[PDB]
Amino acid sequence: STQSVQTFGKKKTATAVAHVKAGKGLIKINGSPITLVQPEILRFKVYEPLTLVGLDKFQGIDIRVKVTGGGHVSQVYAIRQAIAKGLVAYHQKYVDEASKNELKKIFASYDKTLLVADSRRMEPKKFGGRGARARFQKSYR
Amino acid sequence: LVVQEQGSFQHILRLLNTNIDGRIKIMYALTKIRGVGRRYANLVCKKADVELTKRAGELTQEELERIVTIMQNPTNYKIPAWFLNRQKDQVDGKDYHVLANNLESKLRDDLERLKKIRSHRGIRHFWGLKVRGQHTKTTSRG
Amino acid sequence: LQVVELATTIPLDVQEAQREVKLFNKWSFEDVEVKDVSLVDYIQIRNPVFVSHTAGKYASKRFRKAQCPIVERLTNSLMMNGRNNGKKLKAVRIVKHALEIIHVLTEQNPIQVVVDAIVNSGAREDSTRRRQAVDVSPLRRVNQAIALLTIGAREASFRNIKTIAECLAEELINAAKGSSTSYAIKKKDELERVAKSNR
Amino acid sequence: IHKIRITLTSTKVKQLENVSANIIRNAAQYNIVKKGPVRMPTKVLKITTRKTPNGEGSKTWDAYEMRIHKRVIDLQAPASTVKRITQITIEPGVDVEVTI
Amino acid sequence: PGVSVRDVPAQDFINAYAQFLQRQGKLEVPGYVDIVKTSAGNDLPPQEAETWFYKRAASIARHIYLRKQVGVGALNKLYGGAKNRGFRPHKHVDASGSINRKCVQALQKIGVLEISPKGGRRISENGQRDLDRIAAQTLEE
Amino acid sequence: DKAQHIVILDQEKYDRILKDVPTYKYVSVSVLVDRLKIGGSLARVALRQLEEDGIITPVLKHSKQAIYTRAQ
Amino acid sequence: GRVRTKTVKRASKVLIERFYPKLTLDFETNKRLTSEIAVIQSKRLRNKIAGYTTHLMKRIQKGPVRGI
Amino acid sequence: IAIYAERVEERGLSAAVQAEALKAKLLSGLPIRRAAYGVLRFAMGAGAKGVEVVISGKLRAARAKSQKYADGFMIHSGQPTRDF
Amino acid sequence: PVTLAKVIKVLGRTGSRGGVTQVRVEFLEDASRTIVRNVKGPVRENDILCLMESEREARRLR
RNA sequence: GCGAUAACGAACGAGACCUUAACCUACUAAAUAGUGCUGCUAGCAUUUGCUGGUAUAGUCACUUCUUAGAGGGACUAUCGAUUUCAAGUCGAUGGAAGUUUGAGGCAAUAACAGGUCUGUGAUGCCCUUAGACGUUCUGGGCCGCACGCGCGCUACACUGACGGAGCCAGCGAGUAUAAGCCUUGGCCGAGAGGUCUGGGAAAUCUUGUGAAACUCCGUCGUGCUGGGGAUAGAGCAUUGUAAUUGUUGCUCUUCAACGAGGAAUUCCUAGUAAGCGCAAGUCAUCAGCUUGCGUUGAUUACGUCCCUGCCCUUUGUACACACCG
Repeated sequence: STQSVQTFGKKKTATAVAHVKAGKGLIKINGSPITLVQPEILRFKVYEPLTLVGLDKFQGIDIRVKVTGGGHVSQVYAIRQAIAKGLVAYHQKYVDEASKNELKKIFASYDKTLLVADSRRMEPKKFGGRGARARFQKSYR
Repeated sequence: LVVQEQGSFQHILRLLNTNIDGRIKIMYALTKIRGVGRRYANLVCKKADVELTKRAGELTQEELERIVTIMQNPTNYKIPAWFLNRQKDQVDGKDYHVLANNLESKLRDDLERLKKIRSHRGIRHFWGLKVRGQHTKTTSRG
Repeated sequence: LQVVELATTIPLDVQEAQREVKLFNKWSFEDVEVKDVSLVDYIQIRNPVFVSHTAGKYASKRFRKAQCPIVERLTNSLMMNGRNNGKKLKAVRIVKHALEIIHVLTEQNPIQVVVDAIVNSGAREDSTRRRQAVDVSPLRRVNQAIALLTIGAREASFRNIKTIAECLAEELINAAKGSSTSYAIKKKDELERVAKSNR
Repeated sequence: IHKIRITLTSTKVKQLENVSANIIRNAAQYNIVKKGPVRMPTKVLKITTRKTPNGEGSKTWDAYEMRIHKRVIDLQAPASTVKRITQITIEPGVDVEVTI
Repeated sequence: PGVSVRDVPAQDFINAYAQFLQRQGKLEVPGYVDIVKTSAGNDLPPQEAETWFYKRAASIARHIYLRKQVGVGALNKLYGGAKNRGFRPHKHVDASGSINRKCVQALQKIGVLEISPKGGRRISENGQRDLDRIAAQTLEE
Repeated sequence: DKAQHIVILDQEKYDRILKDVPTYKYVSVSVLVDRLKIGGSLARVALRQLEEDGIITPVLKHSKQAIYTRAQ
Repeated sequence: GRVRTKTVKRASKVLIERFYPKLTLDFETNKRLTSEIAVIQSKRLRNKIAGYTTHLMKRIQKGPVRGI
Repeated sequence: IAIYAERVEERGLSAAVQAEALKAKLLSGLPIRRAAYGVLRFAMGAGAKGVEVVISGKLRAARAKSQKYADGFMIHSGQPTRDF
Repeated sequence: PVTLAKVIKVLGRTGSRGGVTQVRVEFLEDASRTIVRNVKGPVRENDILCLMESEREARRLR
C-alpha cells in the first residue's frame, strides 16, 4: 500500500464509489474506460471534472469508480461527483492544502453538484390519487 | 448500393387473385390477399428465394407463380403445421391454409354449422351479438 | 499545447476542450451577445456549458429560472404533449442536430441564431382582461418567445416527413431574421397588433 | 469450544438491545471471544386497509405497521456455559434460538 | 497495452464477433431460424434473416464473458422486452428459450462456453482467448 | 393517397439527382424527398451512395438525422 | 412564518430571570447551558429555547426589556 | 403454560376496570348520571390527571343521545395520547 | 419608434386576478421623466422595459 | 405572538409530539454487506501492467460505500436592511439542509335523522321458524341489451412503428406427507408450457428481481401506411370437480371505429405534473383496479379576490325547517 483514498457520489438512488490511488493516470468505469461511457450525450458530464482542472492533475493518480443503482442519467451524475470529490480528497490527504482549495473553488465555481450531492428525493405517494400531489379525477352529478 | 434499372419496373396494380399494388414492398403487398398476414407473407417470400428488399412491381412471373404455389401448398415447402391456418380441417382433418374466396366459403360453413345445430354461439351470430362472452350493456352501442 | 498522456487513451477532441467550454464541443458561447439591452439579464449565455442538460434546481425561487442556460430552456420546452414528457435525452439530441442544421444553412454561430430568434420572437405589448393594453416584462418576453418557437416547430413536424430538428432549425432561422414565415413572428405580430387597438 | 450462534428478534428495540448487551457482557466477563452484534436490516410489515367498515364516504386508508428487528452474535466456547448464559438472560418481549 | 472486451464499445464488438463467427463457419445454426420469432412478446421475425443468429450468439458470448455463471432463463429475461397487449397496458415478457439454449449449446460445442459448477454456463479459456483477440483487432484500427 | 412520390430510381430521375444536388447547401432525406418527389427509402440510399462515390459530404451521422453539406 | 410560541418564550424569560449572570450572547454556550439547567423533552425545543434566550440576552445589552 | 393472577395496582387508574364497573352499575338499574360521577370521583381519587366518561344510546327516550361526564385534564392530539 | 425605461419602484399588483403590476418606469436617456405603467409578466427593479408609446399613464384596472 | 385591556388566572384545539426523507471518512460492529491484500490461477501485453475466476478456514486486516444503536447537527446562525423597534419580514453568506427543511400519523367543541342491522356469536322491536325467510345439493343468475351517465386503459403516429444491439431501479413476498410457496440451473417445445434437479421459512435462494420508458444501428416514408388492433374463424396449452355464456396464456388468419375530440369540465407549484414500468392486496385461475415503489423529468406562478368557497369584525333582517328561508 502506498497512497489511496475512497470517496462516493450520489444522484437519487445511484451511488458511485471511487478508489483514487497512485498510478499512471488510469480512469475506469466498472472495469471499462470512461471514453465509452453510455449515453454519449452525457459523456461530457463525466469529462467535465477532467477538462475543467487539467489532465495533469490526473498524471499521478489511478482512479477506479464503481457505480451502482439508480438509472443511466443518475449514474452519470453520480460518477462525475465521485471523481471530483475523489480528486479533492486525494489532494486533502497527500498534496498541499492550497491546491486542494484551488480545485474545490474551481469545481464550485462551475457546478455545485460536483462536490455536494443533490438532496432531492421522490416524495411519497398519497392515497386518493396516482401521485404525490396528483389526485383522482373528481366528478359531479 | 443504388441501381439504375428500367423495363422490369411494372407498377401494375394487378397481382395474384386481387389487385395488389406494385408500389408496395413485397413483404406487405401480399397482405392485401385476404388470408395472408405480414408474417405469413414474410415466410412465403423467404421460402420462394425472393429478396425482401425488392418491391412487388419489380418482380416477374416466375416469382409470382412460385409464391402462388408456396401459398397454396404450405407443407410442400416446409411450413410447420402450427404456422398455417384452419388446422385439422373440420371436414377431412387435414391442415388447410385457407385463402381468399375459400376464406368466405369456410366462414359461411362454420357459421352455418353453428346455426344448424342450434348452438348458443350460432344463435348469437344469428342475432348479431358478440359471441365471446363480452359484456354488451355499455359498449355494444355501435 | 495541453497534450499530456494517460494510461487510458483520452480522445484528442476532448483534450482540445481544456482551453474553452463549448456546446457539444463544437459551438462557442463567448462570441454571442444579446442585441436587446432589456433582454440581457434574462438570456444567460455568460457561463459556458458543454451540453444542455444540467439537472439544475430552477423552480426553487422566482427569478432563479433566468440563470438557466438558454439552450437548456429551449431543450426543456421541446418536451411536450404528454408522450414526450420526461424524454430529455431526445430533446437535447434534437437541439444538437438543429444547431448543426442551422450552421449548415446559415454560416453563423448557432447560439447566436438561437439568441436572435428568442429576442425577436417576444411581444413587447400585450392585452389583459374588454381587454386592456399592457406591457410585457423581459422575462415573460423571453419565455413567451421560447414557447412560441418550440410550439411552431412541433406543429410543423407533426404529420410531416420533415424531421423535428429540421423544423426547429427552420423556425429558429426565420425568427432570427425577423420574417413573417416563422410561427413566432406571426404570433408576435398578432399580439402587438391586438394590443395596439386596446390602448 | 463450539461455534454457537444466537439469533435475537423482537418488535420492541429497548429489550432486544438489553438482551444483546447482556449476552455481550456475560460472554466478556466469562472470558469468551465474541463476534458481534450484527444488526439485520429491519423488516416493516405493512397492512393497508380501508377505514370504513361499509363502503361509504371519502376513500381513506390506514397504514398499520409492525417492525421486526434481528441481531446475531457468534460465540466460541463450550456448549453448557453459553447455554446457561442464554438461559439466565431471557425476557418476555424478546424470543431466542440457540443454534450450532 | 493488454486489450480486453471492456475496452471496446459493445455495438461494434458484437458486430465484429458476429462477422467473425459467420466467416468462420462451424457454428451450428438451427434449421428453424427462418420461421421463428425471438420473443412471444414480439410480433415479427428478425429482419436480418441470414445473420440474426450470429449476432445473438456473439452478444450472448460477450454477456457470458463479462459475468460469472449466467444461464438460459437469465438470457430469456435479458432479451425480452415490452409486449403490445392491445388495449391492456404494456408488460415485460421473456424471450424464446429454445433460441437462447441452442445458441449457448452451439457456443459450447465450438468450445467457447463450458458448464460451470454452481450451475449455468461460463466462458471458456479458449472462449476468453477468442473474445479477447477479436477485441484486440477491433481496437487496433 | 396523395403526394404521388417516386418509387424507383429512373434514368431521367437519376440525371436529375446527379445534376441538382451540388446546388444544395444542406441535403438530407427530407431535402431529397421535397426537392425530388422521390420516396424516403430511395433518398437514404442516394445519400449513402453519394457518400461512397463522393458527391455529398457529411457533417454529422445519426440513425434519425443525417446532416450532409456540399462536397466542395 | 417563524413566530415563537408561548412555551419557548416563557421558558426563555424564566431562564433569564433565574440564570442571567451565567448566560451569554452565543448560541452554542447557551445551548449547553439550557441542556444542563432545563429538563427539555426534545432537542428541537431545546434549540428553540436556547436561540430565543440568545435573542433576548442580545436585546438586553442595548437596554432593558419588558416582562423580564 | 402457567396462569397466575395479580390484583390491579390502582382500581381507579384502570380504564378497563372502571368501564366494567360502569357496565355493572348500569346493568343493576342504577341511574346513569350517578354511575358516571361515581367513576369520575373514584378515578380522581386514585390520582389520575383527568378522566372522561361518555355514554351513548337511547336514554329514557326513543332518540339516542350521547352524555359526556368530564373531570380534570385531558389531551386529545399527538403522541402523548398513546402514552398517558 | 420605441423607447426604453427602467423600473425604479414596484407600486403593487393590480387587476381583478392580480395578473398586472404597477411600476414606475424611468427613461434611460431622458432621466428626468418617470411614468407609471402596467406590466403583464414578473418584474423587478432595474428591469429595463420597452414602451411602444411612452406618452400614456395608467392608474388602475380590474 | 407583540401588545391593548373590566378582568384575572386557566382547559382543549394549533404548536410542541411521533414516524419517515436528507447530512455525518465522528462512536459500536459485521463469515447473512462491501472492500484492500494475499494464496491458487485465467486471457491480453511482458515494466512490477490491464481486465477477470476462485478460496465463509486465508486460522489476514479493515468499515468509504451497505446495515442499525447510540449520538451530533438548524436555532433563522452571521451580515445588511426595514417595522410599535416589540412581534416579525425581506435579501444575501456559510451550510447536507434556511417554504414550520421535504412528506405524513395524530387531531377540540357542537353537529348530520350522512353510511353501515349485508363485518361482527354488536344489538331492541317486528317478521319467519319443518312444503322454512334456518341449512345444504344440482342447475341457472349477479355478465343478460334500442339507450343515458361516472372512474379508466389503448390510440389517432416520424418527438413514430417494427428488427437487432446496449443495458440501468426501488418498495416488497415466499413452504413440507403437501391438498401444497418463491423458484435458480439442466433438458424438450416456435411459443405458451412440460420435465428433472438443486437453493430458500429467507441481508444467505429466487434476485444485481439484467423492469419499462430510454440509448445506438437499420427497415419503413406521410397513407388509415409497417399508425390502431376492436370483432371474428381455426388450432395448441394451463388452472379447476366443472371453462358452453370464448377463465387465462400462446400461434396463424380476420384488420372495424379513430385523422387530436362541441357545449362543458378535472387535477396539479419541484424530483412536482406528465410519461414509464415493478411489488403487494384481491388470488386455484384472471388486474385495463387500488396501495406503495422507484426510472426519465418539465412548461408556468411564487400572485389575486374576478369566479367557487372558507375565517374574523361591523351592519340589516318580517329568516330559526335558518335564503333550497
